[PDB]
Amino acid sequence: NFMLTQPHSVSESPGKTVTISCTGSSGSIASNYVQWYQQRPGSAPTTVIYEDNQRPSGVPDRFSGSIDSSSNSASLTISGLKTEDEADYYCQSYDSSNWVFGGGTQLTVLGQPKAAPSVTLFPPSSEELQANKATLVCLISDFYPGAVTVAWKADSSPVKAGVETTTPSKQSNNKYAASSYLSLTPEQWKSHRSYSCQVTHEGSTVEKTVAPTE
Amino acid sequence: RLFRKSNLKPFERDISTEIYQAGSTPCNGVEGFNCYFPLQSYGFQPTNG
Amino acid sequence: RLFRKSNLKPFERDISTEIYQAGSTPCNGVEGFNCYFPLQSYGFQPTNG
Amino acid sequence: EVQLVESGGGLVQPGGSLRLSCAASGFTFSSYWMSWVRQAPGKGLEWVANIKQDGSEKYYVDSVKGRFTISRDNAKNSLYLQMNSLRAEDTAVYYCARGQLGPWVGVDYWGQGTLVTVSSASTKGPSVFPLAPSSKSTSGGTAALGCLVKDYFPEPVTVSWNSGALTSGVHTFPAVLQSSGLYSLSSVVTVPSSSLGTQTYICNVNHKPSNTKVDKKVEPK
Repeated sequence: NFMLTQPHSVSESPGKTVTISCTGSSGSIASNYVQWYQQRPGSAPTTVIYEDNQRPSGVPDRFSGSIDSSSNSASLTISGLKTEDEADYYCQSYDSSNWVFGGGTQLTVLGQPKAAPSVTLFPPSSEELQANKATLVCLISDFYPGAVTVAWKADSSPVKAGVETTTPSKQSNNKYAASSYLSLTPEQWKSHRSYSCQVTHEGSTVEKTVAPTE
Repeated sequence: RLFRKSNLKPFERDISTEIYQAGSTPCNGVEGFNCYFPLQSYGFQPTNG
Repeated sequence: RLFRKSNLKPFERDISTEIYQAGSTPCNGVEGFNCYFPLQSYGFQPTNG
Repeated sequence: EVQLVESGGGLVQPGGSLRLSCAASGFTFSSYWMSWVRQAPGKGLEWVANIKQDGSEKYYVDSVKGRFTISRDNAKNSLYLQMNSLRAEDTAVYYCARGQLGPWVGVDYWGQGTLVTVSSASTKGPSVFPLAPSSKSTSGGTAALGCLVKDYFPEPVTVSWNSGALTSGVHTFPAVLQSSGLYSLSSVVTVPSSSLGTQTYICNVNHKPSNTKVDKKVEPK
């Protein structure tokens, strides 16, 4: 049951020496060699530490490592902290005919505070209704932070069943966008007065009203 | 603190926040290479280990 | 200068103007007892010896 | 310079059989250790397998014990990996790992890898709905355009407009999970309202497991 314990978010500092600690539990990690692996997010992994004391060719000497036996932990120290360091680190050991890998330690951080949310409605057309189907989609975008609640209001009573909402996604505008889908039937579409999809943000509430008359 | 001239005796505290010297060439008391600021700040997270 | 931490080697000059430390307890880098300013001004007069 | 290619993935199957291959060049394949390693998307690293330079000794983790097999040869410088009885946990990106002296030196060799995902519950015919907002005012997110994809399984779907002629202003919303575990998404493009009748808009939907390509005209109501 050999396993290596290390954090998940450390070294969040600009331009000074910091250390990361990986420790073992079932046995002494100083008996065998331990290595540190540096992987590009979304690309092929690489290695910063092999032999527990030396370096690959081309790797800068800013990184440094050390081993202590009182704590049964492995220490990797980073000195330069330049703009190249955006990666997550792992510690890998070897107990008996098997390899164990660390959990992972993400290291990433080395104009308008309020954005008006643009909200759009797409009522079903004649093509949707002739196939015994009705999709009412409630779209929201350009909000900050992405903590919003989407609700649907009928003529006289809010609905609970048939409404699905997805998590906001990161777009290319330094903002977030979310979508909500509602499945409905045509008999209640023509038996109501006005349809509303309301969204709530920090001290803000935008409501829209549409009518079945087209 | 991260750097010091030597080890610290028991029951001794230090308040000086000078520039720690690592190399032989002095850095003239400004931020640069081979000399840094030994005092360092902690980063704390609510959802950490 | 009237105080130094130790003796000065030949052909060595010092520019730093820190707070002199004479005793064991630190004075936290402020003027007070058991610590003073090692650099001193000098007084001239035309009718001296 | 050590060169590695991996191409064994690209399809989904529940509990079936799959073959992944890693080809290596620029060194001697009959003298150094070899290994296989995978990582889950968004998760950490974990070890899968290793093999001796002549293929005499092979080992696995206890999670994949009983199944899995690995073999090698030195004639054509390639690694063979065969799997059977897959599960939903097997969605991972696999890298062929190359050793130096043994299991103590380190991995130190990581391929680009191949995205391997699995899926179940077969597939169903997607529904396309190119909504046409003929009457809509200005100062909105979308001037006049609409396409909706619903009742499709599984991910993903390649959505194209006018056979890829236009690519500016195309915004595709992520898929949403419904009460029945069904995906649905929409894509919107900002186009002027004066080109509703003078420009023809085609919303293209392609699904790989369902092998359906449906091209539908957009006509205002």
